[PDB]
Amino acid sequence: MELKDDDFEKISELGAGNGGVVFKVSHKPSGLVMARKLIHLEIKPAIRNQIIRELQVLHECNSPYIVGFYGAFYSDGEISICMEHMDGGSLDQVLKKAGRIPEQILGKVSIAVIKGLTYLREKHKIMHRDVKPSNILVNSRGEIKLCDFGVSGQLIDSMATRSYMSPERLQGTHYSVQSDIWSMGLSLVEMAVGRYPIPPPDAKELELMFPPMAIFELLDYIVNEPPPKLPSGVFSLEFQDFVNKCLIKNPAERADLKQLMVHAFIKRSDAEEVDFAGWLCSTIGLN
Ligand SMILES: Nc1ncnc2c1ncn2[C@@H]1O[C@H](COP(=O)(O)OP(=O)(O)OP(=O)(O)O)[C@@H](O)[C@H]1O
Ligand SMILES: O=C(NOC[C@H](O)CO)c1ccc(F)c(F)c1Nc1ccc(I)cc1F
Ligand SMILES: [Mg+2]
Repeated sequence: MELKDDDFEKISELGAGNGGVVFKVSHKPSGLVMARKLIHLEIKPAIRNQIIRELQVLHECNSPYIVGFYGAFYSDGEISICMEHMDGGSLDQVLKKAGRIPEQILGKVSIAVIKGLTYLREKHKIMHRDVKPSNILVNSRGEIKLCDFGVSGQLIDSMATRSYMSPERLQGTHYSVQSDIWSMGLSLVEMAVGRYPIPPPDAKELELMFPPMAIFELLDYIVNEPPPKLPSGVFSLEFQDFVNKCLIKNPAERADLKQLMVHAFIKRSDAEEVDFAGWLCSTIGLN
């Protein structure tokens, strides 16, 4: 779509991350309601246009598992990324309201994430690079979609508490789409237990549900300690095994997207009848 600053009317604020703010907006010429992300950057015209050009690939993304893109442009010190408005927000904010997300929901999320990453790899040769609950969006039609993947290397460079980065990435060695699987595994543990799971919950913390760690200490924990795991009574063995295969520290032994698609947890989840829309609407108070 052709998009420019004066096309838009602000409706409300959707949220803010470290270096961006997202607004629900009306696109007057089309009538479309969008989510417009504004990334404030101080960069010269050559860099701005390289970011915008790199983002044009997003017009080619078309999947039920990937948030739709309408367009990108630069205005007043900010790159705008206009995308599909997801009325359920992110799984991060869903997690806050829900406390914990149950296994059968997380099964539908797992399927959507695997298929989204498969689509990005197979059709666009893109790894995601930033899988985490805040980058998985949901809506009241019960859809689950990935956003904020690294289509633009220049946007990544111009922008550079919780870390979702795999051991291999944190140690500065080789990484691939396998590092996204790690991020998914960790995201799933977080949502399953209701807390970012590094360091592991002990005895009395698991009891209640069923000092914080500095960034350098956290990173060295991820690289050197055994991977997080689900508690073993409350979740099915298939779910525990699924998460375990995602969180293998050696990326060559960690399951890949093709193996996950065929995992027992995934086969079972795919056959289950889960009214996700109904669950979502009542947990966050939508219509
Ligand atoms: N397309 C969308 N529809 C609805 N809400 C959205 C959409 N895109 C983003 N949001 C909301 O806007 C908020 C800010 O998003 P943003 O990507 O800037 O930050 P983040 O992913 O939460 O954090 P970080 O900066 O740590 O990566 C998110 O919490 C998300 O809930
Ligand atoms: O927005 C991104 N993530 O970071 C969030 C910041 O922390 C804002 O606070 C981001 C980073 C690199 C890149 F290449 C992109 F295309 C990004 N955005 C992005 C990608 C796909 C869709 I569909 C919609 C989008 F917006
Ligand atoms: Mg985000």
